[PDB]
Amino acid sequence: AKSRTIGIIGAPFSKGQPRGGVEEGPTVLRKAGLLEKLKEQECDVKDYGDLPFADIPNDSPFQIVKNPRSVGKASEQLAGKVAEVKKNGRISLVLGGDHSLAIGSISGHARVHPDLGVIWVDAHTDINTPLTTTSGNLHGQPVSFLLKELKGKIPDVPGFSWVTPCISAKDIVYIGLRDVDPGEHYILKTLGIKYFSMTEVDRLGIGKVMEETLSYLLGRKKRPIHLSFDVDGLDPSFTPATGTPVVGGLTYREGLYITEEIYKTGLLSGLDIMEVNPSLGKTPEEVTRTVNTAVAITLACFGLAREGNHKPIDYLN
Amino acid sequence: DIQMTQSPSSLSASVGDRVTITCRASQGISNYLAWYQQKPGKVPQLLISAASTLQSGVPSRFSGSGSGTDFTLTISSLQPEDVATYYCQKYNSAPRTFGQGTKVEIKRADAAPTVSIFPPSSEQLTSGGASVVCFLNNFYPKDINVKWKIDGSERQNGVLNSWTDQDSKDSTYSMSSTLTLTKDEYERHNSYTCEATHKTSTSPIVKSFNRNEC
Amino acid sequence: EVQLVESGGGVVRPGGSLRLSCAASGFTFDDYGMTWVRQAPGKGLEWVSGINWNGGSTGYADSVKGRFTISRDNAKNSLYLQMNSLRAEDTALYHCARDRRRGSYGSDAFDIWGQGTMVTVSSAKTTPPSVYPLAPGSAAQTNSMVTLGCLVKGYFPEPVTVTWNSGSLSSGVHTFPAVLESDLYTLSSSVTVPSSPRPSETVTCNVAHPASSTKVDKKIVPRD
Ligand SMILES: [Mn+2]
Repeated sequence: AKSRTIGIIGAPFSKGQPRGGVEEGPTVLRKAGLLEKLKEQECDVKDYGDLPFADIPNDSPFQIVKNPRSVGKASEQLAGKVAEVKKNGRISLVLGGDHSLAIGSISGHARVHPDLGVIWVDAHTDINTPLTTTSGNLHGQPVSFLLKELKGKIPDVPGFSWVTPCISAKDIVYIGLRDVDPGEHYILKTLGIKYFSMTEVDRLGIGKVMEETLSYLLGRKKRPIHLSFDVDGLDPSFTPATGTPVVGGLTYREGLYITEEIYKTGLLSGLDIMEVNPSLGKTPEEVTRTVNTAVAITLACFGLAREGNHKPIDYLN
Repeated sequence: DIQMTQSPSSLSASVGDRVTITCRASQGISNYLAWYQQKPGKVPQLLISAASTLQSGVPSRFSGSGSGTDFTLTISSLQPEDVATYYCQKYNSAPRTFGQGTKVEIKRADAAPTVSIFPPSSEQLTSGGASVVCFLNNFYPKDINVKWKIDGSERQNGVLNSWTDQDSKDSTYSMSSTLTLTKDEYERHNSYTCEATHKTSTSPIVKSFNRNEC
Repeated sequence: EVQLVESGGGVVRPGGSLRLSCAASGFTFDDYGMTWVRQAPGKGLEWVSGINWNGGSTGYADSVKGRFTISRDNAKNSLYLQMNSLRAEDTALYHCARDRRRGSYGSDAFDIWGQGTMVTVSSAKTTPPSVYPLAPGSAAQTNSMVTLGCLVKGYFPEPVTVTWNSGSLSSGVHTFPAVLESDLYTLSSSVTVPSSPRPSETVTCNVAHPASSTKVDKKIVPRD
């Protein structure tokens, strides 16, 4: 179908984070059989292979932003690849990685479909600017490089000179926020970004949360959706092997429901599975659980419904 | 895996003229290649980080280049204090396998070895063995194949190799043709010969001795 | 100041086991990604394995895959490497190397290295050598320029020290690197450059085997 016509892009990149290890995100997400599982449902999966990220040996912090040139060039490469897989009419399934790659994954996707609406599922806002950041990491600042409303509040970071901010403030919906810094929250409330923090999810139920999300994005006009999932968005009992797990988050069922409701719109046009960190699993079972949850989320984005799926044939024969 | 192949397994250009080691890999590693330098008897120091990158403190002679599958390392001028063995790291996720290495050396006045042979020790003649050693010293190049003769007939299980890496001062090489025998084999024959084979001496230099003549 | 002090075994004959160590100091240990490499004496290097700032992405070379394991203790600054079922081809000098930059982000080269822990694997015990040399130098065999050399046979393990005239004579001293026997011992040699008319040459071939702490001085003076 026009949906579930996947183009998979590896992104074994971790330099946008503190001392990392998420670069073996694609390796585990694939060795857990993601392509082999996406082919049972009628998906035209094309593996564009793990991106070769050229090395930046001498790459010094900008002011506090750790290793900005590496992240900037990695995201430019990813954006080029994502534009390549979107010109083929596919769904750019960028499985990474860290959100420092979301800058590329959305900037490339917006080169083709300028009017995409982003659904950001993350425990964090990931909206620090290079000025208001505190840890000086770039996994925590991918949205600030994308919002049109933050132009002028984003310094000319080295390596991010190619970034033209693409999404408006009114084209992004946060789901699952439960760990927001004061600067992130000031930016979030000033720009009028629609967000469904954990409190709004508890108040409304995930069903009403997703109904409002889709009526807010796809209400005025049907547009592509770029679900930029982050596995720390789900509760740590389900995804323990992630960078910064925050307790009391979306359950497994709620994550699956988010993805199923996004799929059923049929407008999904890009997906990111970020922050799978198999090095932070206390036990190999924790890594297996995180990877299985990420795989289940990914599959549900592409038609695998919990009620069960059947091919359009007469099974009573 | 990924197989890394130093192109010259050993080279000797000159004090002066440039040197270019190649490290064609198996599958594209895409700008993840570190060039090392060991200077035998020490710890390998890193020279080049990502295929050029000229790590701090490394003299600007080294100008490695390339990307993708094959690379190089062009030493602009050899400057014999750079005589060492160079490696090739391929640092990405975790094959990280090095290369074979590349013996780099210089030349001097190309000379003929001084071949000399020695009988077994009489102190060993009380022990139950025989050790006839032919020492070949101060020669260039490396190539000599050494033959041992049972008064005219071939020998096996006794031809032992002992090379020396290049001297520091005169930059010369040395071989000792170690041969170890038994007492029954030693007293059967006397004229034990060691046969040189060098580019200088177009004739194989063969020397022998008589048993208990020495 | 960034010392990587290496410790651990060095003599295991059977397919036994060892556990090396690398007491790192000078840098923040739980930040860099330490590794282990081996180097058979006089041969090329080989990457043994490597780990993270944390331990958990331990990757191993496909020659020690099922045999070696790396652990790491960030609170105590060590780089344990457990070797099991040694295959006797693992007779290399094992280095611990750092990661050259901050994050243990996976792909990184090796800046600072330790040295040592010469693991040998071997069927025999640490044994004194059997220095069994002679040289008719300077006899009138075929040359007026006859060299003077020794042979050191049957010692283990590496290395040994051979000095000449109590280390005074350095001219033409070519101490050939030790060569493994077929008898699971090691064979070496060393030569000088004497001539026939050098009567004031009382050559003391001072071989020392500190592994067994044994010293054999085979005096050499030109004779009949
Ligand atoms: Mn997050």
